[PDB]
Formats: sequence, C-alpha cells, structure tokens
Amino acid sequence: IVDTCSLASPASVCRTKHLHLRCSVDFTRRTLTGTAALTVQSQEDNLRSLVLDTKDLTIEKVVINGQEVKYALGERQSYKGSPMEISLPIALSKNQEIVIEISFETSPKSSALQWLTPEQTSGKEHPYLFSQCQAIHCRAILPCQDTPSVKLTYTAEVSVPKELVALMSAIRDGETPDPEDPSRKIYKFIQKVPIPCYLIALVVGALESRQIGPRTLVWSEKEQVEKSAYEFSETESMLKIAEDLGGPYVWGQYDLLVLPPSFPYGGMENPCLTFVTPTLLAGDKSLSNVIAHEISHSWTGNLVTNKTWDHFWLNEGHTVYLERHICGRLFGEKFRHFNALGGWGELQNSVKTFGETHPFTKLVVDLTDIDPDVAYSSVPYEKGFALLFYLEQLLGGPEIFLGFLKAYVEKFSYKSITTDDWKDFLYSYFKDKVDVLNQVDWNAWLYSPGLPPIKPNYDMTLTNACIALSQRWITAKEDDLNSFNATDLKDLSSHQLNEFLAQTLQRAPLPLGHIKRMQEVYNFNAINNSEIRFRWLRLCIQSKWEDAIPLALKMATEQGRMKFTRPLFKDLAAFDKSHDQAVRTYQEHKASMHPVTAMLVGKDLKV
Ligand SMILES: N[C@@H](CCC(=O)Nc1ccc(OCc2ccccc2)cc1)C(=O)O
Ligand SMILES: [Yb+3]
Ligand SMILES: [Yb+3]
Ligand SMILES: [Yb+3]
Ligand SMILES: [Zn+2]
Repeated sequence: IVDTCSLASPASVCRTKHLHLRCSVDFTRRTLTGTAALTVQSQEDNLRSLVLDTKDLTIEKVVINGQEVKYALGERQSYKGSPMEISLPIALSKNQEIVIEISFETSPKSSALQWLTPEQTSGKEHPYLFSQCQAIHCRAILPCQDTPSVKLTYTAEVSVPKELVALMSAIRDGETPDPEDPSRKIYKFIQKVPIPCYLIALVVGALESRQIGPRTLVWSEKEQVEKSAYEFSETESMLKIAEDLGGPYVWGQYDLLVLPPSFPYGGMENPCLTFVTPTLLAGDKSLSNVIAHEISHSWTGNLVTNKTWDHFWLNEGHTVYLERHICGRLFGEKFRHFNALGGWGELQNSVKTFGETHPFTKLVVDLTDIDPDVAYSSVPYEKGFALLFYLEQLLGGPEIFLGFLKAYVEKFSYKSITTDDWKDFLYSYFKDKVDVLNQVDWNAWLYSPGLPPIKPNYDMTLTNACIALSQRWITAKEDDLNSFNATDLKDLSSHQLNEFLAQTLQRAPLPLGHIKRMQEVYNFNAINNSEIRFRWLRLCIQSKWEDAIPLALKMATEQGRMKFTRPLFKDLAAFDKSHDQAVRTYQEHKASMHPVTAMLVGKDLKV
C-alpha cells in the first residue's frame, strides 16, 4: 500500500536510515534554524532524484558531498504541504546510500509547534516551545519522508538560551556551552532505535526535573514538579508489568514531561520521553491509566508501527489492550472489566456523534484527501480494543491472548505493518484454532461502519452501582428529589463517579431542577478531577443551566486538551444562552491557542 498522506518518495523507492539534526531555537523570531542531514538508501537501480515532505519550511540550501545541488518546491496541497524534489549528483543503485544535508528554517506558524510567550507559562519569566508531530506535522519542522512506513535513527544537537533546557525523544547526550559565541547552551541527544518520524519531539523551556524511578525523571516547570512527581509515582511498577507483558523495554530511559495546559492530547508516546497533559494532575493518581497507555506504546506503536495511518487502529487498539492489562494487574481483573465496559460506552458515543454509517466509524479507514487531525477520534482506540477483547474471549482467555500479543510484538519489532500482516500472523499463531477464527465476522469488524457486529462479555461488579444511580436520576420524578443525598456516593471511587456521569450524560438533557439538586446533594462543582469536571459541566450545559456557563468557558480556555476543549465549546455553541459568548471567547483566544486546536474549534464553531 502507498501512503496517501505523504507526498514524499515511498519506501519502495528509497528509505531514510538516519537523521543528523543541528539547529538553534530562536524565541525572539519563533524559528528553528539549522541543518537536517538525511542518510537515504536507494531501493532501486538508477535513482537520480527523490521527493520529501515539507510544510511552510524555508529552504536555504541542499548540500550533497560538499557541493550545493538542485531542488524544487512544488505547489502546496492544503494540509499535506509542498513536495520538495531533490536531484542527486550520482545515480543510486539498490542499497546504495547518500547523505543529503538540508539547511532549513521553520515558519512561526508551524503546525507542529506552539510558541508560548512567558505570560503563557507557569513562571511568567521565560518563553516555552513544544512540538507535536503525529500524525503528519514532522514535515512542518524539517524535510522528510513524513510517513510511518519509514523508520530511522537520529542524533541531535540544539542550541538554546543558556537559561533554558531542551529535551528530545532521545537519550540525553550531555550539554556544553555553545562555542559559537552566545551565552547559549547546546544540548545533545541520541536515538539508537529506528523510529517513524512522527516520534521525533522537542521541548525547550525553564525545565526542572525530579527522579521518581531508576530510569524515570519527571520534567516540568518548577511549580508543577512536586505535584507531578507525586501523581506519577507508580510509573516504574507499570513499566515492570509492561515488560512482563510485551517483552524487554528497549529504549533505556523512560522520562516524563508535563507540558503547559495547552498540550492538545492526554499524552504522546515520544520515545524516551513521554509527554502528558497537566490535566492528569488530579492529586490522587486516579488518572494514571494515561501513563500506562503511553508506556504500552513503547511496544505497540513505537516498536511495531502502523505502516500507514489507515491502519492506525493497530497502534491504539493494542495499546489500550495492554494499558488495561497493566491497570488490571495493579487493581484487579474486575477493574479491567470496568474500564473495558466504559470503553464500549465511549465507542457508543463516538458512533452516535459521527453517525452509524460514517466512514470514520470503520476500524480500517481511508484517509485519501482527509486531514488526519480531522478524522481523529476514540474509534480506533475503542473499536480496536473491543476487537481484541472479543478475540481474547473467543480464543480462550487473557493468558492465551497475551501469549499471542508478545509473539506479535517480537515478530514485528522495528517494522511497520498493515492490518493484513496482523491478521494472518494471528491465523498463523493460532493455526490450531483456525476454525474458531473463521467464526468471526472479519468484514464487519474491519470494514463496516457503526458498532461492532457483536459485543464482548463484561464483568458487571463495579459497574452495577453506577447503573443504579444514573437510572435513578434519569427516571426521577419530583417526589424522588428529596431522597437523593451525599450518602449516595459513599462507596463510589472517583472512577465510578466519572462512569456515573458518563451514563447520565448519554441521556441528557435532564430537567434543570434535577441538575440543580444534583449539585445540591453531590457538590460536583468542587471536584477538580478533569475527567469528572468535564462530564459534569457538559451535563449542566446540555441541561440548560445558565450558572454553569462561566464554569464551562473557563475550563475550555484554561486548558487545551482537545478531548475537553472541543466538546465544551461545542456544547456552549449549541446552548442559545451561551452561543454568542462562546464564539466571542474563541475569537479572542485563538491567537494564543495551539495551532491544530485553534483550527479544529474554528471548524467546530463554524467561524
Ligand atoms: N498518540 C497519542 C495521541 C496523539 C495522536 O494519536 N494523534 C493523532 C493525530 C492524528 C491522527 O490521524 C490518523 C488517524 C487514523 C485513523 C483514524 C483517525 C485518525 C492519528 C493520531 C496517544 O495515543 O497517546
Ligand atoms: Yb532569510
Ligand atoms: Yb530567517
Ligand atoms: Yb414516585
Ligand atoms: Zn495511544
């Protein structure tokens, strides 16, 4: 299969084996400037020119073997960017490799980067920069074959103001004063494991660290360090469980970076340095499943990688599966089943939101002429997980299926694969059960829109009390309201509180008086746990409670995790009382927002 999201030469023509990156970070001008030395290997005889991906890059020169060579930038093709064709001085034959060094400058409007002014940080004294390349934004930092079908090693030296710290998705390789003059410091990095280019990450800011494990430091601004070190304490014990499930952890260090509130996702599995949203800082470790998730990518995703974005579910379905086994080992099989069932509920929501015949509710998708950031949703996570959970139960239980998963990881490590590679390895591993495998509706699961053709079995132990309470609220009449009491919540974990709200939200609106009484007896306004507050405020807004309007606007703008921010703005726009303020608030904020988030909310709000 070809990668329809890249304009570069396909891996069937040439392959980038290594990147050498030397660049400087300029906050005054909001540019990354430097050279990108690509070691490229030909896959055919008589290769004379190749094409790379770029987006809003300024190219100063292309050097090969000490000399400057010819290159042409084609017309930009919307979200894909502009193809950069490079002429080779000598015609390459199979397995022969050249090193092409490209002098480049990034635009301040790079979709891969957010540049924060000092007022936008916790410290107020220093600026901050962070990248987010997945799915196809690496090209907006430097020219490359921007496709997961290619894996390269890389080494980096980056020059930053000496008061600031730089970190990458690599092993830290020391720091020295920048010899070439300024009171700038230069930081070195090495990534010895080949990775898809979407896993290249950079952060520069006033960073402090704290060690919480033998191979884990936590990084953030000073004011979040102590809280982060506490929140993510369990990290090493999750890594050990993950190593037991997936095989050896090959990356060396597992550091964590806690970004500014505008970081668009819950986390990003950048090798050697996972990124996480500060919205995880609940103060009780209750949102640590996100860490377990990013840890599991150290095998499914980063070692075995989707060959194109059409097969994204391979990355996410398997990682959610491992994530939930980690948490199940830590807190019990009953908790694993509770999280599993909650995930099915999230799938129901996604399918209803898109519509059951919508192409984005298929497991394997076709992103031809679709911006990946627009297609993104929980469908590949939860439909992918549901398929693996169904197969787990079909093939004889978690022990058996986990054996498959480890052999799967071993088999395809360091490779990029398609859904078909996965499936006929499944059939090969389970040759003794092919008759069982032939029972599953593969066409429906892989290719049909909507909910899966069959629902797995879920233990109900921890879910039952959530169902009882949500139903009482959903069906309550006037004479029931006075019976509700804070004692209803007595034996419910925060996880169950969240699930209670999720179930209730599925049936919103509730009558306004009900939602008022709910705050009266449960005081959800006071809970800072982001998942819970998110769903509570959605329920308040969809139920037409005007008092919740400032609370919702505040959460939507004070952080920028798209999971929270997009639906809050969307609920507020749909509420006639808050619509105008919602649009005005977005217009006033969008200049200071992450570029992808700004774009998506603007589409959402239709402005
Ligand atoms: N990878 C991170 C979250 C960030 C992430 O996955 N972003 C991302 C962004 C755009 C993407 O586009 C590809 C795609 C492929 C299939 C369906 C929908 C979207 C895919 C992934 C995590 O799972 O913790
Ligand atoms: Yb210039
Ligand atoms: Yb310049
Ligand atoms: Yb009644
Ligand atoms: Zn993931």
